[PDB]
Amino acid sequence: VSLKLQARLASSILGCGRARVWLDPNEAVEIQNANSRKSVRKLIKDGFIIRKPVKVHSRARWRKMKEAKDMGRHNGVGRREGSREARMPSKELWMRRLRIL
Amino acid sequence: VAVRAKVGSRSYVRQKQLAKGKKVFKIDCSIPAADGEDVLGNFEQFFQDNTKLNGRKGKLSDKVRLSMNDNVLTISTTMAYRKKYFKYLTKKFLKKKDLRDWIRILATGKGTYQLKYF
Amino acid sequence: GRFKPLAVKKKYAKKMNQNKPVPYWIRLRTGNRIKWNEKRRHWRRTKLNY
RNA sequence: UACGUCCCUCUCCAAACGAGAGAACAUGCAUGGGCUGGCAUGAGCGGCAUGCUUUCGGUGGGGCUCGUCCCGAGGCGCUGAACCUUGAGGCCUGAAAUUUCAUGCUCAGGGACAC
RNA sequence: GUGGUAAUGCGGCCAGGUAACAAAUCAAUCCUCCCACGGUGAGCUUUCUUUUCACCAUAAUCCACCUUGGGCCUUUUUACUCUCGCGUUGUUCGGAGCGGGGGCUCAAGAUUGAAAAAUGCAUUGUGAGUUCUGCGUUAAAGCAAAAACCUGGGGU
RNA sequence: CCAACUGCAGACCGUACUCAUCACCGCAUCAGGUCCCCAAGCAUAGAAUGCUCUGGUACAUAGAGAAAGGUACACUCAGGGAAGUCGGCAAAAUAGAUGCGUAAGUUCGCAAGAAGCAUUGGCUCUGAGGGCAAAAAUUGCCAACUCAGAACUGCUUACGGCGGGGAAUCCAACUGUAUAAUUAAAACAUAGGUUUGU
RNA sequence: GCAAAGAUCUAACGGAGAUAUACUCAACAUGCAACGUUGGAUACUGGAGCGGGGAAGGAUUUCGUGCCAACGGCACUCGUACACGAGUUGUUCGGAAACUGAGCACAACGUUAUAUCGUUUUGUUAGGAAAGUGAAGGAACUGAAAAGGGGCAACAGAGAACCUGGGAUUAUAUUCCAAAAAGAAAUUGCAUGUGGG
RNA sequence: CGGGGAAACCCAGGUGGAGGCCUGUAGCGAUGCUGACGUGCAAAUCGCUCGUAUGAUUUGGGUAUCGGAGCGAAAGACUCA
Ligand SMILES: [K+]
Ligand SMILES: [K+]
Ligand SMILES: [K+]
Ligand SMILES: [Mg+2]
Ligand SMILES: [Mg+2]
Ligand SMILES: [Mg+2]
Ligand SMILES: [Mg+2]
Ligand SMILES: [Mg+2]
Ligand SMILES: [Mg+2]
Ligand SMILES: [Mg+2]
Ligand SMILES: [Mg+2]
Ligand SMILES: [Mg+2]
Ligand SMILES: [Mg+2]
Ligand SMILES: [Mg+2]
Ligand SMILES: [Mg+2]
Ligand SMILES: [Mg+2]
Ligand SMILES: [Mg+2]
Ligand SMILES: [Mg+2]
Ligand SMILES: [Mg+2]
Ligand SMILES: [Mg+2]
Ligand SMILES: [Mg+2]
Ligand SMILES: [Mg+2]
Ligand SMILES: [Mg+2]
Ligand SMILES: [Mg+2]
Ligand SMILES: [Mg+2]
Ligand SMILES: [Mg+2]
Ligand SMILES: [Mg+2]
Ligand SMILES: [Mg+2]
Ligand SMILES: [Mg+2]
Ligand SMILES: [Mg+2]
Ligand SMILES: [Mg+2]
Ligand SMILES: [Mg+2]
Ligand SMILES: [Mg+2]
Ligand SMILES: [Mg+2]
Ligand SMILES: [Mg+2]
Ligand SMILES: [Mg+2]
Ligand SMILES: [Mg+2]
Ligand SMILES: [Mg+2]
Ligand SMILES: [Mg+2]
Ligand code: NA
Ligand code: NA
Ligand code: NA
Ligand code: NA
Ligand code: NA
Repeated sequence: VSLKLQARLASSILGCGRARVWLDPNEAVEIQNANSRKSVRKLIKDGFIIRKPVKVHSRARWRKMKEAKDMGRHNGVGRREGSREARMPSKELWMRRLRIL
Repeated sequence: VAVRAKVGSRSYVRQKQLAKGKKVFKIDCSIPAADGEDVLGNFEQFFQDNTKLNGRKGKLSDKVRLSMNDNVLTISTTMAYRKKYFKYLTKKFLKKKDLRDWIRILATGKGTYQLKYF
Repeated sequence: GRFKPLAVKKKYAKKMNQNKPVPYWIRLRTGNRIKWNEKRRHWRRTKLNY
């Protein structure tokens, strides 16, 4: 009992990677009976095959750190690795200021 | 952004308010109560206590009003609240009661919610 | 790749058509000396280079 | 024939593997507890209060709301606390102790030689 | 054929043009990422968490017609009289016509609508990247050509 | 006459798959070689490097497991500090950013990151640097991050990544090139100089 | 010796691949080790990717079912293996019809005992007469002017009228979809009408 | 553009981005370990280290010049191990 064909067809139909396709470990005869794209679509409609949600990559830590940085943290002398011109080019500052004036 | 934020300012947060208030959010509990509850009073008490206004739990004033009419629940407020927030509060409630594994909640329409089953 | 002259495609087609085993009834015949095609070709063993 | 020996099994003064030292229902093994030691005061909560300690004593540069209650690195208290402590393999169930160990697993050992 | 003072608008042969061209700078189109707000679904929920994650799409081809930049016309042209003015981040520019007013035109985009919701999946604003495009220094180095196509000059 | 419809008709060949730690070349499913496009989040100067959502993968013979002796894109070491060695080979060392400071020599360009000295965390704040609109030197709204300066409070000096430095002598001016598979150099080239033929 | 590229674990299912036994024997001490799939866990690649598409090269390795003799330096129930049966759809995509480039060299001429040699784009072959038809004029027959023959060489230069949706495959797709073409276009070549000033 | 200067000119600060310029990716190479390996992964590879990285730079395709010969920034290098 190999469900490689059904998994391949389900990944094609659902528009997702193999890791997000869920094939019911129970109900294996019903999935194995599905040899066409139409029958795999029927399996997806019956809940036998499910697209799983993507994993979480959360930006909450970065948002909190961005609030801290906006208040003025983490940007002192010990923190900066690039040259001052790299961090804030002198040409950009000059262009800004002359356009202002 | 325009003005630099402060940590002390984070102490007390002020919630934006709209123009013509009395904005209404409704939860519809008809289906779960149709089944075999004294749980509508539970939900109303939960929303009276654990609902946050200006960053504080409770003390809603005239701004947020909760009523339970005809086996459903209406929420009327003059603050800029998101519907997803009262959905979040409902999901917390159902996580307390252990119903969340059984009661689901969906947008039945614009401005209202509905408790359904699986 | 995608490109090939039709003549090269026809030569490759003929080579595909030739890459078949011997029918068994050929082995049942009266003076038969053939049992394997002996000119079978695998794409990984030997190249045609058309 | 009988004594017995080896393998399986268990321990580690032995050890590349053989070999060795041992044990053979044995506090033997396991898990706890205590000791001995290592690190350095856990999570949680809290600020003259139903908290901490035994009548005492109890923050913070600043900041934000409406005297109060909030945000705030760090600090203080409960708290020499929390965790780790035999395992390639520390101690105690056999001196005494303000405590000085407790439990539970084993239920005809199996196999081959001796023959 | 025809209108506008004009810039220019509208219904054999010959000579030009497109094709057609190294670089940098600074703005940048789509597009990508982020943030704000608002919907839809999902996740966490011992305790916190107005939360975390996902999604919120609009192809070619057409019609109409609110900015940026370039070229130009016309008009004022005592514009540069002894510190001329305009403009770029930047190396400039002007009686061989600057600047102002009013227009013509080209190139990029906007906006309106047709397509188009009948489709798709289960939203409308900002900040960073990004060379389509716009802005038409090394050189004893100056950075292909042709077909095809376009327009005129003459003639019917 | 021909400028908008409309009617009919639009022929040929290619098209699977692969493009590589298994599809090509290297006798092979070989740690070698092989052109092009699209290219996400956080740290950060970043296509460095480290980790991660989407996509992809768990394929490379494995199990048990402290001998000696090895190999390592693995470490440490009291006291001394090159005494080792042909030779500091190897390893150690230096390190980012910012301010200050910097000799001889010199073709005036450099030498130079010369040498050296110092500072950088975390929190809570303060200042400066703008755009839009109706003595406008003011009145509202608003966005993006940087730089500076304080108080308080820490350090076990603590990811990655990241120059050691100086005094002289020989040679070649310099950047280049070059013995594919033992030689990268002082060799070749070079600009510059001279000569010859015409 | 099969040690670079970190790595697998767990259950259930499938499978001949097992829980496979002389007496005694309850099970350990007498069937070990290994598989493919799904679910879950853990990790890696880390966008200069064991991602998604192309050229060269390869040519069926693609897809489905089946099968494990040999091959996949261990293993296999698995396979780029083997057997059977399939699969590549175009007015517009790429090429060619139909451009020029570095270049090539048919003709021509010359040379050579020998063409199997040379010249052949510095506007251009050859001592070199290399043009074969717009017109007219009474339906195909006749003919002006025009200098320098015929080709080839780019699948990244020039050139080139299509693009979204699909519940549309086992495998192809800007190629397939059928009158509500899901549909919306653009563009050739001929013909038919409407209208013209 | 600011300051000096009788004049010639001098002293500052900004702008701008030159270079067979430097550090450093990819790329292109290959210094040392005289490391690994040396019946190899490999009839030249692997690791770390190292040179260069806007140029006399690297690279695809096409095209031209060869055996008493071609080509060569010259090593008798290279011309399908
Ligand atoms: K070969
Ligand atoms: K070990
Ligand atoms: K160590
Ligand atoms: Mg500058
Ligand atoms: Mg071929
Ligand atoms: Mg042992
Ligand atoms: Mg005792
Ligand atoms: Mg294809
Ligand atoms: Mg590829
Ligand atoms: Mg990176
Ligand atoms: Mg990288
Ligand atoms: Mg492998
Ligand atoms: Mg191996
Ligand atoms: Mg030492
Ligand atoms: Mg020491
Ligand atoms: Mg010595
Ligand atoms: Mg000595
Ligand atoms: Mg060294
Ligand atoms: Mg000096
Ligand atoms: Mg020096
Ligand atoms: Mg220094
Ligand atoms: Mg030299
Ligand atoms: Mg030399
Ligand atoms: Mg010299
Ligand atoms: Mg150089
Ligand atoms: Mg050099
Ligand atoms: Mg050599
Ligand atoms: Mg020389
Ligand atoms: Mg062996
Ligand atoms: Mg990973
Ligand atoms: Mg890749
Ligand atoms: Mg094998
Ligand atoms: Mg086959
Ligand atoms: Mg030519
Ligand atoms: Mg051609
Ligand atoms: Mg085409
Ligand atoms: Mg350089
Ligand atoms: Mg060596
Ligand atoms: Mg020599
Ligand atoms: Na290819
Ligand atoms: Na390989
Ligand atoms: Na091994
Ligand atoms: Na076949
Ligand atoms: Na540096």
